[PDB]
Amino acid sequence: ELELQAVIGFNGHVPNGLKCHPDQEHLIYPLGCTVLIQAINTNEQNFLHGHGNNVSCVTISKEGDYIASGQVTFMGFKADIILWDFKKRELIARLSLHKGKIEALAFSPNDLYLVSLGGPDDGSVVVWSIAKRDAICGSPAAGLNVGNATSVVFSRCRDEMFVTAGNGTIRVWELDLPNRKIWPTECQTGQMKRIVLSTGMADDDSFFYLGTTTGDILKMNPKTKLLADTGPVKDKFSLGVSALRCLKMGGLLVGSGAGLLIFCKSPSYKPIKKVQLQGGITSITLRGEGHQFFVGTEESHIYRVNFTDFKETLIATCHFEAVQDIVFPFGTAELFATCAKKDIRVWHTMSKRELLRITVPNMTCHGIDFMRDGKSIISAWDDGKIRAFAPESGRLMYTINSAHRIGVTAIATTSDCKRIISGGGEGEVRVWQVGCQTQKLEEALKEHKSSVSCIRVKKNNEECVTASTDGTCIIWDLVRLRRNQMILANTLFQCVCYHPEEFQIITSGTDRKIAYWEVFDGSVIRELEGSLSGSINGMDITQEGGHFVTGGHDHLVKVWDYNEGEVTHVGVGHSGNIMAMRISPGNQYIVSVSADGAILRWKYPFAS
Amino acid sequence: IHSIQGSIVSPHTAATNGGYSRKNDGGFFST
Amino acid sequence: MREIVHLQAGQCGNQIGAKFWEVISDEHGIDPTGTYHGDSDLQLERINVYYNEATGGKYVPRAVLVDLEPGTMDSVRSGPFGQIFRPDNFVFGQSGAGNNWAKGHYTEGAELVDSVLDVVRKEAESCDCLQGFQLTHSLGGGTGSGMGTLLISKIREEYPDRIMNTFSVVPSPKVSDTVVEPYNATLSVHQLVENTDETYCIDNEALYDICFRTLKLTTPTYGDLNHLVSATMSGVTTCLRFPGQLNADLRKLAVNMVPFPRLHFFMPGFAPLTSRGSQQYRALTVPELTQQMFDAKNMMAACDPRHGRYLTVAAVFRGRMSMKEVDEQMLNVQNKNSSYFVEWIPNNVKTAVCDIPPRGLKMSATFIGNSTAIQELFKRISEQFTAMFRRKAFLHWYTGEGMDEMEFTEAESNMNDLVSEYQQYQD
Amino acid sequence: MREIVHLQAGQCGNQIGAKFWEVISDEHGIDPTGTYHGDSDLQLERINVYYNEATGGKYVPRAVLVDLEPGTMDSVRSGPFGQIFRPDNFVFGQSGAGNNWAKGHYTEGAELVDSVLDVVRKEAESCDCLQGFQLTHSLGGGTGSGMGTLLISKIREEYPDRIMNTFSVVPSPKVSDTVVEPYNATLSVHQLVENTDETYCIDNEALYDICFRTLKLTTPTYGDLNHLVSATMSGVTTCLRFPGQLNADLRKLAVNMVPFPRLHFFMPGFAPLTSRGSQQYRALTVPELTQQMFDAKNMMAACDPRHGRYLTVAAVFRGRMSMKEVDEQMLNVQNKNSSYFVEWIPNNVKTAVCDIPPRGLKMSATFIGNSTAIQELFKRISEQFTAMFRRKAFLHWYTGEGMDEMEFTEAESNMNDLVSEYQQYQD
Amino acid sequence: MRECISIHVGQAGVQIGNACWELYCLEHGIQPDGQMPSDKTIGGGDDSFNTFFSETGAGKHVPRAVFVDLEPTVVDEVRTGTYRQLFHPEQLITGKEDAANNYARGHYTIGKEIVDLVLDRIRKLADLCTGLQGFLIFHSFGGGTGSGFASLLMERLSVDYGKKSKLEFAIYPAPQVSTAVVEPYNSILTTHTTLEHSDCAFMVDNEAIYDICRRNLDIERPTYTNLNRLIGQIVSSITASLRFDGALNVDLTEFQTNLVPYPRIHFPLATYAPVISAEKAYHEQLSVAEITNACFEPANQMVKCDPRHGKYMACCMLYRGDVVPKDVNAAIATIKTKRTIQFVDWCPTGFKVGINYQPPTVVPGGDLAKVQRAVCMLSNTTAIAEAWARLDHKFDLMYAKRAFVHWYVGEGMEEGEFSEAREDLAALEKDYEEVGVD
Ligand SMILES: Nc1nc2c(ncn2[C@@H]2O[C@H](COP(=O)(O)OP(=O)(O)OP(=O)(O)O)[C@@H](O)[C@H]2O)c(=O)[nH]1
Ligand SMILES: Nc1nc2c(ncn2[C@@H]2O[C@H](COP(=O)(O)OP(=O)(O)OP(=O)(O)O)[C@@H](O)[C@H]2O)c(=O)[nH]1
Ligand SMILES: Nc1nc2c(ncn2[C@@H]2O[C@H](COP(=O)(O)OP(=O)(O)OP(=O)(O)O)[C@@H](O)[C@H]2O)c(=O)[nH]1
Repeated sequence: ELELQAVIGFNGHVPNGLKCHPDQEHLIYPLGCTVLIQAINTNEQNFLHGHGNNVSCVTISKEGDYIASGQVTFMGFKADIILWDFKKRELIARLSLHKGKIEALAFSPNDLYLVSLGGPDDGSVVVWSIAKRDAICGSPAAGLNVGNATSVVFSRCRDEMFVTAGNGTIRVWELDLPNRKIWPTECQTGQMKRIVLSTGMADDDSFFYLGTTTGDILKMNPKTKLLADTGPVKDKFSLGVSALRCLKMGGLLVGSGAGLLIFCKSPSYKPIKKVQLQGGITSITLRGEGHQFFVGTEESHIYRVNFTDFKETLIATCHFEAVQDIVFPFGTAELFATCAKKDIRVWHTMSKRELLRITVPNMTCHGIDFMRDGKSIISAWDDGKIRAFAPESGRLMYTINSAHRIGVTAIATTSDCKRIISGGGEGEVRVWQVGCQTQKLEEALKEHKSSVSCIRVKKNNEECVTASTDGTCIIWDLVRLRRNQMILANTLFQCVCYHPEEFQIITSGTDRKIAYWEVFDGSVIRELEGSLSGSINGMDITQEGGHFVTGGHDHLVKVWDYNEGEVTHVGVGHSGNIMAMRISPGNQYIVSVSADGAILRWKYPFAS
Repeated sequence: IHSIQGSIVSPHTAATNGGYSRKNDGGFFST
Repeated sequence: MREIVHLQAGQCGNQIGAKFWEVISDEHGIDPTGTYHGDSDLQLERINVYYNEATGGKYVPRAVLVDLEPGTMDSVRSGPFGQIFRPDNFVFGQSGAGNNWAKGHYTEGAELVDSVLDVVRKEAESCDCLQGFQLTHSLGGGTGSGMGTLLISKIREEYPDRIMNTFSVVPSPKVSDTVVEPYNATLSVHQLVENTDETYCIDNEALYDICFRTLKLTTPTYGDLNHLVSATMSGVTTCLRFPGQLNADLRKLAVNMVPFPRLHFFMPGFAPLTSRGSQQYRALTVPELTQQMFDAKNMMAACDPRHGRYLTVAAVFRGRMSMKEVDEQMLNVQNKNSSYFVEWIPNNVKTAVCDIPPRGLKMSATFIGNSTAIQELFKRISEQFTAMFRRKAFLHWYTGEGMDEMEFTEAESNMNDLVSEYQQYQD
Repeated sequence: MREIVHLQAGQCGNQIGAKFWEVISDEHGIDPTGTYHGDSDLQLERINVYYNEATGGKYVPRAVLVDLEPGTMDSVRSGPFGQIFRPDNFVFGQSGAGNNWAKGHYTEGAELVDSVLDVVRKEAESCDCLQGFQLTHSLGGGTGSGMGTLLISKIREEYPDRIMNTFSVVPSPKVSDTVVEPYNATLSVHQLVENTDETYCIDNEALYDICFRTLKLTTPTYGDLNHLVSATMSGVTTCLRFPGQLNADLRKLAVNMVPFPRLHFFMPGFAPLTSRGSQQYRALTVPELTQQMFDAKNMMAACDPRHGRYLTVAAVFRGRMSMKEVDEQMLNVQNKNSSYFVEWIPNNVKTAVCDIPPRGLKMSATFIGNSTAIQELFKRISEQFTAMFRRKAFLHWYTGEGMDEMEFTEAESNMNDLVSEYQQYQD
Repeated sequence: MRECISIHVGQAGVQIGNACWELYCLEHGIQPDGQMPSDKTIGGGDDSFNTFFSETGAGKHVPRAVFVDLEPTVVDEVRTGTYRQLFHPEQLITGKEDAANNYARGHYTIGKEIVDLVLDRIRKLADLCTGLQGFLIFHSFGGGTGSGFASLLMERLSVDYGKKSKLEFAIYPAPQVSTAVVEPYNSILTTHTTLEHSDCAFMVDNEAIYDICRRNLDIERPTYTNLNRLIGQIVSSITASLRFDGALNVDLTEFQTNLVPYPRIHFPLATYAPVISAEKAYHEQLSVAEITNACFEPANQMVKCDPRHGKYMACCMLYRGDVVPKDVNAAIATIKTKRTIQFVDWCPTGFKVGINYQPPTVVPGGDLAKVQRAVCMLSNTTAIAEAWARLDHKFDLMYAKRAFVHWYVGEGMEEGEFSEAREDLAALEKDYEEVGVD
């Protein structure tokens, strides 16, 4: 099993996903089909897994001994709830009774029983007994004449009371123990028909509140089951009130989808404390008592705040998109760069610490590469453009404008730092001369007739090969500027790499295979099957032919032996389909990046 | 996103050419 | 620039226009508070088709709602977007409508015409250069009809130069609930055909048919009905505000639609009708989309035109299209049934291509038709009028209101005139 | 391209279709959900003959299943491939015909033909150029016969230029269970002989016989019978969907089979069936393959033509093979029994060659004969019909439905025509 | 010296214009900054651009054409596009109302207050231009707005400047496709209004364009991208005469004269032989014989009027690239010997030829091959008259029942014009037969 050391990412798309353990030392969140526990101080990472699909929802026991988790599956299929032992970091139990998806989990206040909310087509609540490994009961959540419910919350003084809400639906329940039966009660709200985003229960259970889809606040007395009071007389907050949090004494913490983090009261709900942040607020929680606390954005930004001064600290983040490619400075294993939508980010590996960001207005990337001197960085954009940036300032040295017209997908810059070889979506490959001041058209080679995926330039700086979306690969005469030879297959060639002696070339197209082709004459060396589920988006081969790595839709990174041609180490937990491989020079780590935006430095199992 | 004129996606995977269009009833027609 | 200002009347129109504005705001990407989130530059530019910018990044609707009962607009205000509209914008009545056409037509209106005229001319001067206005109400609405009659009548002599779009819904043919609904509908339509140019046709029963067919969530809401009909109306309105290879002008369309001034009523044709599994079970392609469009079940307006023939048709495709597939599909329908069209004039098809797709989907479409399917509807209402006036049922109310019998003569006479004209052409 | 649309009539047809379809899908290597896993380039190419396409690599098929009892089709849905089967195609009735072929033929069908015609014309226009279509049911199937008669009657004048396969299983000569089965059988076949072109004869008793002969597993399922017959139909269809040196056209096969319009009925014959030791006790050689092929014990379709004579024979082989063996083997049989054929036309054989092997085995075949082997069956139906109509038992129901015995009279005259034509042509 | 002005009406014409200026900036390698690179090209406007652009000492090229539009969306879009810096702001004459397909709406309602504006643009181009041999009119018969403004502007320019040339181009009524039935109305309005002043009109059809596209270009789903690519390639081919020099030099005035046997008819057809995909060019070969075969192939005409039903009167062929007059005249002699191609007895000669050394280059984002020998063909034959017969029998029934005429009479006309146009038509056909017959 390929073994991991460093992980980078969080599912910024889970409303109220971030959780804080009662130890006041573990910050926990789902990471796709994996669940992660983080040491607050010593930043040590703890992964658990076995999920049949990406994790959807999660909750912690009041003791912080039990972890309820739930994934999302395909239509007409059951989803999985997994209970986990915290101190053991161990899979206690698995349940699969609802269908479609699961969106709300709830520990009883005394951690006696569990509440699960099934998908809109499922549309049922189910309570489970931890003592005896079975659902207590369940029922279609709402009445037939209402839209779908959204979020559930237990009481704070009884395990037998709880509430859920959603599309104009507001219910409370009574757990009839002797009959093992459910008792519902929908509430009255006058003429206010709204849809809930966030819910919260009073610690003393005097009241409970919700942030609606409209950015209003609802105050509710449960005992009378009567409306108590509403949100802000005026000045609601755009993109609703996505998340919430009560305070032990009183007063509410509110996060809007507009990235507006506030604290306010009630008799006035007037804004007491305000900061605007970067990323619609998806989760808020308190470190123990919440003098310090944390919030998580849709942009997958993580902020730590002490309520005293009400300033923020972005302490963690990642790409929230499909990270089209990554690359490392040449010869070293200390830092790297990562392209994605809206930006590029240079990162420092061993610290996992983002060294630098690039503000990129209105853009998705596709291709990137370093330069050999640690002074220049070259890019490849879907707008048909290129850019060059400085190594330790990240400033725009140059924008090759309309470098292509249907976008730029596959890039390469020569080791001598003079020529750029580029394959595009129209089927062109342009090589251009570079400089610090001017760049002009060497030529616009026109042989391919679809999108291009990957480029590999020979270390002799005399040949080049490329994988594209037509089934054709061309080895090229870099000097004579003509095709050396052609490799057509029953595939759509996506990733390609050479041989160190350059007498073989290894490829994976769309044929879920790995192929070794001989460059001398055009006779196939070997075929093998690469991905047992899907294609291999990224490969990376050892500089000396010991091994290589393949990965992709199969969510398995697979180090294969090269002198044996056999699967040597498989790593899992990648929820996004694993998009790119990058070898740390020094034979130390692989970096596997997946379409979720998960970046994974997997440790080097064999010997370096 | 949509305000782009560079190509038109075939509704199918022309890799397989599921919507087999012939060269005006004379051969291959996708790309 | 060139813009439109909307009229929302009738207790149905109360729900309808609310659904309308919420739909368009969903399209246009603004928070319920009005602080627009920069996502779509082009729609930011062209919001001036409907909305007028206030201070602080909020654009006021150019819509005027009228009614008589406070609780209607009060529930509207309780709705998620009542804050968008102004107390400046809320004209209303001080009494009970009674759901009586003449009660809404003579006494109560006599003193609200002033207010509504002032407000509409207010918005008229506010906007700069106009194509026209659209109205949303019901012909089966006993107050929508009563008020729309007068207001349209006055704006006629005000400005005979613009496009007077009308969107009234038809009560249920199987059950009118209101038994004097034939009285109401006759009274309205007799002069509405004199006044209007463009009119839309909707049947609640047909909506229920559609819901049974494809919705399959068992129990819908008239709000869901509003969702669908507002989808259609918004789609037909999208042309002006959007770029793309289509001549958006509703006049560009109406001139095509109308060879004869007596033609005013038009039926819609919409795009994918989805069910529990059809989402993943469906490859969204223009050919099957055209097939679905031209399908009696997909036609949702009144009843089966299978009984008759098509006079004129206009299709709009929204999303990423090309001229070739739409042209060949028109050829395919032309070849399949040249019979079902009319020898009178060939090639009655009028096509538009809006480039900007809607949200949550890629390919969509709309279609407006002028054919012979309203015939059963109005012959039904005609025999209904005969059967009710023969013994002058429920007459004393309208007599005390001040009406006599003479007007009904030319009312039904105009109806029969339209009857004879339509059949004179289509046969 | 040229395509085929599948039809699923009658409650037997219901199960036999699911079986046939899972056979096709397992041959074609798709997972039950529909997310195929690339192994077979050739079928990857040729899938479009029989499947349509959705987004994300889902191969939506082309068929219509019709019945009246919802439980059967919900059991099918709970079957292993309901997710591959379409609610769009899930058309049905809310009752039963009482297995009353006439009730279906005139009363029940009158209100379901609408929907079935809509669906089939949707399919016909979605596809471009069918070769035609196939039907799967039982002749003894009450709902199957009743619906099939009407649907074929309509679709003939609808599209008179297409292929119309009929796979209809023949009830057991020894026991019929349903005793009105002779009624329904003669009623259906009366119009069937006029309408259809290709008919398959399949018998449960003979399937039981083969079970006792080589299957030998004591306790089979009608599902296993379905497995066998579905294998036969897959074999007859693969030629179209595959490379290999053969003209696959079922029309060409039919015209091979027909000098005369009245030869409608055909006896399929499959290739190796095995016991649990004979996998390793059998050596795969074309000679023993064909020797197994032409066997009275191998004869499973209708009955042994031993007492009759071989009129026409069409044998298809599947898997890699050479021309020499098939040529010499036909010469071998030609000379082994030259007498046993008919002198009217020598060389009544046509052979076909698909190079593509099946999955799970390498060498296989199918064979279809039209010989003098139905005289027994229709003379049986003759005695049953005559004995029934000496006294007209059970006939009051059909009177209440509203028909008359005169229909039975022309039906029996028609089948007497069939008797005389068969006998006079053979001897 | 050698230059011309072009005029472009309607959102019909706007995209095709924008595309063709993209084409020109390509073949000149113009940069979106507005200036050439370190290459020495800038002046007062005397180089390859001297006919096309107007690059003053500021170094900014100003193309010699005008767009008149009534629908602000497209003009604002292009104003927000890539070349707006190249584009002078107000020569993009923009209106605020649309003519609703009505020739007369665009002919009376809005035109008067805008034609003066356009005239000032005309005269301020006229002062700066020197030779200005003629005018290239881009419009459309199915003009929602391309019809009426084009008509009235042509009237004004005919009355003011009758010594020079104006070359007209529209999209024709499809033989069987109709996005409008006001289409015969305004098409015939424009035709008959132009008959007495229009100089020479060359006509195109995008049905046939697509037909050739899916015939050999392999593209099942092209767009106006390719459409405008090819029509702009046609006009570029005709203007290469101005741009470069060649074996012989030909001019629009000679086109008029040698393309008019007799007046009224000035409506020939073009056809471009070497159309092929890049790969098919890659593994096949080009020569004058087969390009001549294709250029006279019946389906290769961009109009579905049958040559073997028609009889030819005028023919003009022009090549770009490297050929020899020996094989050229060999091919033309073979054609003269050929019997299927049928000139009239009246003319022994029916050809005028032109040659340029300059090979049209390739365009980025293009779809064609890498041409080394090209030819464009402008010919006038009798077969076109069926395109007018179809329109007249379409028109007579609908005029006899008076459909949609109420709009026009309400907004201020009568049926006297509609009468006049009918016998104007009848005259044009009867003349066509009277000149086809010997
Ligand atoms: N808003 C709304 N209107 C409905 C609904 N169902 C039916 N309608 C009809 O829509 C019609 C139009 O309303 P109005 O024009 O405001 O009617 P009115 O003149 O005020 O008086 P009434 O029609 O008698 O209620 C009503 O007459 C109703 O019959 C519904 O669910 N919601
Ligand atoms: N599916 C299925 N059909 C069977 C089986 N055994 C016998 N059959 C026969 O298959 C015949 C065909 O069914 P259908 O065509 O659907 O007949 P129907 O019109 O519904 O009327 P019935 O014959 O009464 O069922 C039935 O009449 C049965 O007699 C079996 O095991 N499975
Ligand atoms: N020239 C041109 N024609 C097009 C284009 N796209 C479609 N067409 C066809 O050409 C016609 C355009 O003419 P019109 O619609 O009258 O254009 P207009 O006169 O400027 O006024 P509008 O009605 O606003 O467009 C359409 O009817 C189409 O059939 C295009 O990009 N350019």
